Formats: sequence, structure tokens, C-alpha cells
Amino acid sequence: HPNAATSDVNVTIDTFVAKLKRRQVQGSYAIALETLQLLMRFISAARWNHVNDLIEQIRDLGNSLEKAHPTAFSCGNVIRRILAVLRDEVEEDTMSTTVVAEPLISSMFNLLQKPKTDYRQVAIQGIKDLIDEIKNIDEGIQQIAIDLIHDHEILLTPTPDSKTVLKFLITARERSNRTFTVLVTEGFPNNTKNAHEFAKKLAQHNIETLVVPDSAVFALMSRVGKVIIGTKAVFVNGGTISSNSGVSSVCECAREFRTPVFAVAGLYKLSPLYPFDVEKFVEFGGSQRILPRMDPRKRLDTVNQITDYVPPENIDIYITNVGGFNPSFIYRIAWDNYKQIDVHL
Amino acid sequence: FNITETYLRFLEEDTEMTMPIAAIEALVTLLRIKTPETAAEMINTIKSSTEELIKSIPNSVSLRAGCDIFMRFVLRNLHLYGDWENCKQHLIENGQLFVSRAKKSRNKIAEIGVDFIADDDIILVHGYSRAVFSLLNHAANKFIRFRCVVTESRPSKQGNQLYTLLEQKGIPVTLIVDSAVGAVIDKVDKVFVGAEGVAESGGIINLVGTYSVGVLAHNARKPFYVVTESHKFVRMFPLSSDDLPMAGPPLDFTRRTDDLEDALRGPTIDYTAQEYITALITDLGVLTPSAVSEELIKMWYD
Amino acid sequence: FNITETYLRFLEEDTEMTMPIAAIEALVTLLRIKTPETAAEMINTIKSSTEELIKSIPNSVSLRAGCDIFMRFVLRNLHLYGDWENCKQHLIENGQLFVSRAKKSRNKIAEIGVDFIADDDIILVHGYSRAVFSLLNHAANKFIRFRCVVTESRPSKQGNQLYTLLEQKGIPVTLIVDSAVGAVIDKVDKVFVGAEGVAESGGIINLVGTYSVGVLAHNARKPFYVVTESHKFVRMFPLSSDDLPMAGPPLDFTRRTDDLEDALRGPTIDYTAQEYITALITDLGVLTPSAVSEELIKMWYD
Repeated sequence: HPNAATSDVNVTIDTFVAKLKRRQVQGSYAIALETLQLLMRFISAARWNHVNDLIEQIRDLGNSLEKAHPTAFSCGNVIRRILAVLRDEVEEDTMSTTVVAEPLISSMFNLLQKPKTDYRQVAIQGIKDLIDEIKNIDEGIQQIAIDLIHDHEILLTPTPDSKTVLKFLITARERSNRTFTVLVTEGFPNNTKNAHEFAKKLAQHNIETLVVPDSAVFALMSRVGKVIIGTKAVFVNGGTISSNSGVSSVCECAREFRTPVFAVAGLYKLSPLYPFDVEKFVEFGGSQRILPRMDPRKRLDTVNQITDYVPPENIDIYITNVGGFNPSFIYRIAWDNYKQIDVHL
Repeated sequence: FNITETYLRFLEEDTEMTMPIAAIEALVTLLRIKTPETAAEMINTIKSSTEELIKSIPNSVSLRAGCDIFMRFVLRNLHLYGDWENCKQHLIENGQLFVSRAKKSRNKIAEIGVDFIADDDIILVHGYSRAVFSLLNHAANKFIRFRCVVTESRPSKQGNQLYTLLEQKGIPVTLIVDSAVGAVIDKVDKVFVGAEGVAESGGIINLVGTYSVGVLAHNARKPFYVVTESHKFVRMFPLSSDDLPMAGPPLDFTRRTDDLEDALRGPTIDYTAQEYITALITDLGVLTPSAVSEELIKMWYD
Repeated sequence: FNITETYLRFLEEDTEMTMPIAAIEALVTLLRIKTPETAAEMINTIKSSTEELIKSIPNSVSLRAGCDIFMRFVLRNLHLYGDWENCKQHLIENGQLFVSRAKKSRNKIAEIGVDFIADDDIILVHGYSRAVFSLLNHAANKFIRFRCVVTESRPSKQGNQLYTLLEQKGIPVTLIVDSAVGAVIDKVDKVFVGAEGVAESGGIINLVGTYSVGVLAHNARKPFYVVTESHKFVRMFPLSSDDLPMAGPPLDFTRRTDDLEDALRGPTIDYTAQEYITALITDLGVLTPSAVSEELIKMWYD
């Protein structure tokens, strides 16, 4: 389905498409907020009267949105989240229009046994609840996370880019009973500016700040207590796509030294998609920022990548607003929020 | 009426009628003759026929697993306390519909599990399952670039059988021995496996050298794959590395011989732990670690 | 006079008088005819005959190592500036004395290396060498208890050959396949391996699946042995896991075939790193890691 029907009524579709492609929109948290407001505008303005035609139209809109931008997983997840909230209330509504429906638990196994209202209002409130969930994640993290780190323990941190992780670290430093040393890898080609702002905000709160070059990670791993990841997107198998540069090697460095790896994330950040290949999912950077002069750049074919991937073999905990989970369990948290059909849009 | 004889009739057939799906279809035919109206007369005689089937089994595991799912579906039928007749008609019909579901699942997986094989990747394939080879064939149908390495598995000589079936497709191959399989993990992108069963724990029930493959790959950090159709789940928990249901030898040491007759005896089926599997693929979505157990908990309701 | 023809004459012979020691004896016979006094006329023709021997080699390493030691001894003869006749007579005599030293070394090792096999220990043996089997036989002569597990090595079906040679002694055995070799490392006390060559680094030059054994044993924490006669040392340093001197294939991938002819091709000789060896046994005392390199530095004086 094209945007020929939604042009005069809905204009904000194409402005978000423009914000993605030229990267005017920044950070998964912000991308999610925009798509929420998009779906807010879609229900408030449209006229449908039919339900199944409506849902499949939303599916096509989400399909086009993910094809417009592949790194906008937070875009894809938010739509999928509302899709499932819709689908449950429709299945509840169809049981009343026809007239055990309660075997034991809330399972799966869709391959075994076979099969006017205020539905739109529920769809409205469903968006509102998603916003409030994205608004408050930190409160749900701090009650699980600030229980695992000890005094006189040294924390090494790749990806200082995450707003989520920094605020988790500041709530722990607020506790006068807890003392920790912070090592921060620079992440040269991208994270540099963000890493420097990270080091500034730690000094602002008076926490023992240590800026580390990306070479020196090994030269410290014997002294490191714990490793923390500022992830962008979490997956089915457990693994993460993080906010750029110098993570994968650090995680490899940690596993060899058997140093524990922590991850701070949200359920909206969590994705029901599977990373079959890193080759497709990871976005590559601009080599302009590395080396000047274009006549040597004929012979200097430089390689730089933004997003970095970590395999599930390294990290152990994904502390969310709900709680702490192991990578060998995170799939269930995902299926508790997104349906099996709501994957291939 | 016999059930073991009906399974024995599939000799030159196979391939389409998968080994468990043919045993499940044989279970439905035995059910539909002597009236499924009675639950005392029928279920007890179904249980006796499965027990007779297990007693006739030499080295198969999946037939026991397939029986369980059938049983489960039968019990779930009249869980709504519905008419003792429309529930019965739906039960008899779900025999041909069960075999038809093996085709639909294969249609699903062969489009899902081609994504894992990326642009120009050398694969070392071990074992033979109808799901893994269907991925390999329908990727060649998708016009994707991949190299193949054949493992010399020794049950009824499976490596040679695999090699010939790869020749019929049009994909370049060479024979690699399971002894030298360690010396290959550097020019191999990914290691794939087809399982005889998947454990309650999350481990694997497989052939004459699969654990050995799993460990070496864990050393080389190169990925290890399991691809199957979603019916090979038993409530089995092999506690140790060398403990499995057997009708033959669990490692026998023979006396001094001159004519040379008693020799071969070694563990033909071997287990590997949960940690060694990087990825698992079935029609029930894309899932690996704790997923298998959750499936079994959902089925057994215990 | 030929040297390759003299080596070809040993067909029904072999054993005790080893393959390298027969090549060294062939080197001495070629030397003693055409006057060993001249160092210009002879040494160049000795070098050409070794070069012709290397060109005729299909899959052997130890012949190149044995030539080196001979050369070294020849050069060391007239290191004392002695009579150009008494030093020559001592050089010719050290040919039959070299082969006689293979007897004395085997007499030493089979009394030293029986100590490693303790009271009632199950052994898994791979890669047949004359030194390791001589330990196995002279421990049975010592009346000690030991169980044996046969590995199905695939160069020219060596496992079956090993199994038959164990039957002629009176020690209980059973066939274990190299695929399933991972499933055995729990009931096996110790793993013994006989080498085709020992590296400058401290690694091993061996057969169609030995690295795979080395790694699995490192995972299972069960000891890994190397037992040989002290002549299999080359100034060789395989930098990587898959780099070796070959006359045949370094992993070939063949085109689409229907008649089935081009298949087998896999790495017949494989390297394992220094870390995987727990212990090494030769006649030059009881020593394992850097010991090999010290020996090589001591010989080459470089």
C-alpha cells in the first residue's frame, strides 16, 4: 500500500521518512516517540469502521517504515507492540460477538489447537501506556541494578553514548555507601565527543574518572571488576547492537579475562527480530573523519563502522524496567510483548 | 492390524513422508478402526502398540517423541467438553492434516533459514536432516553463493550418501574426514548440523561424531548450527556426556581374538551440551537457548 | 649406485630398523664407495642425492630430518683436525653403529617409559609409532595392568592394522571411531600419541586426526602423550594450523561430478601447537617442551 491515500490528511509520514534518511532524527528513544505520535495521528484522523482491513494496513505502513530505515529498530518495535495490544483485544472481542478458554498459562503452540465497541479507545490508551513506559525506565532499572556492584570495584565502560546507562551510574554514585572507579574507552572515530561529555558529567558529580584509549583496554583487564554496555538494540538470541565503536573487542577482552559483562536496556529497545548476519544489520561510518586528502585516498581505502555488535556469549544480564534477565531467557520477555506473526511485516 | 509392519512398508518411499510423520499417520489409522468413542478401550491399546514399537526399536529416538505429541493432541481435543462425535471427526482428520503440516513447515523454514548463509560463505555440513538440506537447495534456488565441505560420518556411511546428493544439485564439494575435522576450522565460515533429537536441557541427540564438532567449534569460536522440523522433542535429560537409551553396546571391551570379528564397538549416538550450540532453527520461529524447554513445558503442562 | 632404489628394497623387512635409520644406512653406503676423503667431489653429490630423494617423496618428513643428522656427524668428524684417514674410518663405521643405536635407544625407552602407565589405567592410543608400541609390549612383559582403546585412523586404514597387532599380544581392545573420539574422554585415563615429527617450536607433525585429539584432551584435562625415537627433529616451524610441506593437495574443491571419482581430498597431515602436549618421551631423557628446541640449537649451532 502507498502513501497516496494519506497525503492531505497525514503529512507527518513523509517528514519522518525525511528525518530518517538524512539522519535529522537521532537516538532510538526519539525515533520511538515520533512513531508513537505517527500512530496517534493515524487513529485520531482516519475512518475505517472495519478492523481486519485496518490492522493489515498498519502492517504495510510498518513494513514501508522499516524499509525506509533499517537501523530504526525502535520504530519497528513500537508498531509491533501496539499491533499485539490490538490483536489481543480483537480476539477478546470476537469471543463476545460469537456468543475452556483458560487451559493453564499464556503459552504459544499456534500449530496445535485451532480457533460497535470501545476498541479504538483501548488503542488510544495503549499508545499512552507505551509513552509512559518509555518515559520511565530508569526507576525499573535502579531497583535491580544497584544491588550487584560493590565498593572498591573498577568499572570499564564502552559506549558512553547511552542516556540510559549514564543516569543509572549517577543514581548509584548518589548512594554514599557505594564507591567505584570508572574507566571509559574513547571510541575514536565516532564516540570521542560523547565520551568526553561522559567524562565531564562524571567529574561534575565527583566520581573517579579514567579516560582510556582503545588500545589500552588489554593493559587494564586484569584490574577490571565489571563491564557495562550502553546498548541501542537487543535481540532474540541475546546479542546487542550498541551505539557505536569499540565494544566487541572490549567484550572479547572481558571474556578472556573472565570479567563479568552487564547490559542496561528497555523493552521498547528490545527487538523480536533475529540477527542472522551482522553484515546486514550493522551500519558503516564515514571515512572522511579518519584521514584527510583525496589523492592519497585513491590508495587509502579506509574502513570505519558506526554500530558495533556483541554476540550473546559474553554478556550475562539485561537489566530493564521489568528486571534482570539472562540472555538464554530474553526471548520470552520479547514474546510477552510481541506476537509471532508481527515480525515479517 | 499392526503398526510396525505399516512403518516397514516405507522402504523406497521416504523423503516426503518424514520418519516420525509416517509413524504418526500409522497411529491415526490404527485409532480410526476400533472406534475412538471409548477412551478406555482405545487409549490402552494405543499405549500397548507404542510399547510394542519401542520393543522393536533398534537405534531410533524420534518415534517415541512423535507418539507423545499425538497423545497430547488427542487429549486436547475434547478439552472443551464438546460433542463426543465432532471432536472425534476432527481427531481422525488431524492425521492427514499432520502430514500436510510437514510440507507447510518446510515451506516456512526454507525461506527463513536462508538468511543465515551470507554472501560467499564456506560451510562445513555434518549429518543429514531433511530441513538442513532443504535450506541448502532452496538457497541455490535463491541464486546465492556458498561453498560446501563434506564430513565423513560413519554410521551406515553417511558422508558418501551426502556427497552424492550434493552432486545432483550443482554445488562444488570435497571429502573431509572426521579425524581431520579440526584442521578445517579456519577456512570454514560456519558449521551446520542436523539432529536426531533436541534435549529438554537444550542439548542435542545426534550421530557418531557431533559433540567433537561442537567442542572444536567452541575452541575456534566459529558458529555451530542445528536445523530441524519441530517434532523432535522428547522429555529426555541425558545427565552425563555418555548416557543414552540403547538396545546395543554402551562401550564393550572384547577378549583376545585371532580371526578378527569382534572390533567395531563404539558409541554410535553422542550427546553435546547446551553451551556449544550458537543457533537453532525450526518452523516455530527463530529460537535457540531456553526455547526448547519452554516448548516442552507448554506441551506437557508440567 | 642409487639411494631411492636401496630404500625401495625394504618391503617385507621394516620394524626395529626404522624408516629413517634405513635411509641413513643407505646414505653411508653411497658415501663409502666413491672416496669420502674429497669434500668437494663427494658432499655436492650427497646433496644432489638428497635433493633427488626429496623430489621422489610423496608423504614423508623424517627422511629429510635423518639426512641432516648424518651430515652433522660427518662434519663433526674432522673437527679435531685429525688424520684424514682415521677420521674417515670412524665416519664409515658410524653407519652400522647408527643402526645399532636404534636398538640401544629402544632398550632404554621401554624401561623408562613404562613408569607413566600406572596401576590399572585405560589408554586411548592414536598414531602408531615403533616406540609407543614397544612401551605397550614391554609393559605387558613387566606384568602390569592396562586397558586399550583403538582409534579408527584413516590414512590407509591404520586403525585395523593397529587392532590386529594388539591382538597378537594378549590385551583386550575395541574399535573407536575418530568422529566419536570426543565421547570417550572420561573413561580414558591417558591419551598416547606417536609422532611423525616434532617441531622447532615444540608442536607435532602427525597423521589424519591428531590436533583434534589434542584439543579435546585439553578440554577434558586428560593427559596427552608423545613417544618417539630421537631422530625426528627438523628445523621446521609451521606458522599456522594448516601449513605443511606437501607433494599432493592443500584442500581442493572439485567441480560437479556424476560418476563419483573426485571426492576424498582432505588434509592427511595435521599440526598441533606446543600447549596441547602434556608430556614427551625419547631416549634423550625425560623432557617435553623447550627441550626439543634446545636439542635443535645444540645441533645446528645457530
